[PDB]
Amino acid sequence: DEFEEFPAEEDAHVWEDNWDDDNVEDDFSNQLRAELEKHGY
Amino acid sequence: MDDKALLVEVQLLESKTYHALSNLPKARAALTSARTTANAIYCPPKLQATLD
Amino acid sequence: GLPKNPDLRIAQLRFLLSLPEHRGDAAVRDELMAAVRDNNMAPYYEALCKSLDWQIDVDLLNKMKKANEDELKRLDEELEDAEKNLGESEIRDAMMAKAEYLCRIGDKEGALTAFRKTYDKTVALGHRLDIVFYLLRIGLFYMDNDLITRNTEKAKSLIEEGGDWDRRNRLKVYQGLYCVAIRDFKQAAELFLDTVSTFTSYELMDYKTFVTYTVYVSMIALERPDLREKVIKGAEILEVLHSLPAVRQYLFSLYECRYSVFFQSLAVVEQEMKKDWLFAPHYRYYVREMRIHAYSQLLESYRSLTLGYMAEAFGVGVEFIDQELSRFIAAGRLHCKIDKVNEIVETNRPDSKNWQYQETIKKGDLLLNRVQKLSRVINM
Repeated sequence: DEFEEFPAEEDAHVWEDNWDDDNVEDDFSNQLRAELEKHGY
Repeated sequence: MDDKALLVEVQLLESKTYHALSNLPKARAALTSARTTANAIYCPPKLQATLD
Repeated sequence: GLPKNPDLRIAQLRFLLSLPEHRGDAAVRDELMAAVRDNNMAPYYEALCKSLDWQIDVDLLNKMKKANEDELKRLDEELEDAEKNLGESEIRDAMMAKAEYLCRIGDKEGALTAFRKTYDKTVALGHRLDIVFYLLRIGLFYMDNDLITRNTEKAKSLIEEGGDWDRRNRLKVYQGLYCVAIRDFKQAAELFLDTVSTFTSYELMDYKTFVTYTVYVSMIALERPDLREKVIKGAEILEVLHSLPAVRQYLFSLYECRYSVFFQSLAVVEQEMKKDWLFAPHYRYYVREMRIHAYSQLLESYRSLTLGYMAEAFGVGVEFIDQELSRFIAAGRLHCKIDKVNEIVETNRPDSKNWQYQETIKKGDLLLNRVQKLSRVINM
């Protein structure tokens, strides 16, 4: 019972990727270094 | 070599360094081997004291 | 036991060279060039030169090509001699040697087809296992997901028919490495913990590297009781960690709830993990999961805590801890909510009955959707 009325119109990774993976940000080491030097002084 | 006193001493040393490395089962196995070899020769008082 | 061909160190060095900040590195280049010139690896030299836009040395390349050609002629001559004068065993050994040389000199497709032909001619079960392990090593070297999966299935089936414990342990190590490669960290931790006491696959990596991988993956996979029983109190793990103070500190800081040292060690671990050829794409995921794990572990023992308390415990500022907490709650990872006026995080851990009711609602909804679909299918 196919629905032919509606026409049926690289990154080949197997693991499930969560939305946060797409979010861009600096490395955690950089963030930790920045926070450490901010709170150090 | 049949010099089992040296073998007992070395087995005890192996058990000691295994225990110092937190590898408790391996230290226990080395100590058990040392005791098995020790109950086949005359252990001097120093060697028996180290064993105990 | 098994030969180190192909060398995974070569793949690690190539990946490190492909990295931006290590692209201009020289020591990696020197070590890789030394490995290639000790192995006379011409086709992989061409592949690396075209991938990295390197300037090919014509003299060295021609010497490598001539050496490969004369060696291949020698193996072909030995194969012909075995076929004419000797039995199937000698021709089989000659074909295995030819395939091994093809994989050694960096040929991918040639090694694949030669090993496939050998497997077609291979009869002895141990030699079939060895050929399948060689194919798995090649797939790991080239990160060929389909090849690795097919050869893993083949090896599992072969071991199920007839499997010695040594080859089964090696297959466990290979499966753990692949599971790490596909971010399936739970299975990787299972396999690495099962094989840590009897690790013999030194061709894949050294014992210290395997143990560091095991510690990382077990930390990201196991809960607190399993981590304490199998990793914190692990005999061999502690023995090797006595020679790895950084990894030991990273592991023990989370278990002992020393969160500032844990965060610093996690930054160090992330820096190590970025350069790793095998843990490459999952370093952000691993770091995020570790941050979530630390936050949840701290919040498990508290009902309501000041944001300043977390800032002091993790050794960070109030703003950073607030931002990370908000991002992780928004993703539904931490059972808490923030009162920014008082700057107090209040945990919202469901009780046993509420969690059981929610799980019942979810599972029953799925089962009732299945039941409705089935009934509508069958009742016409």
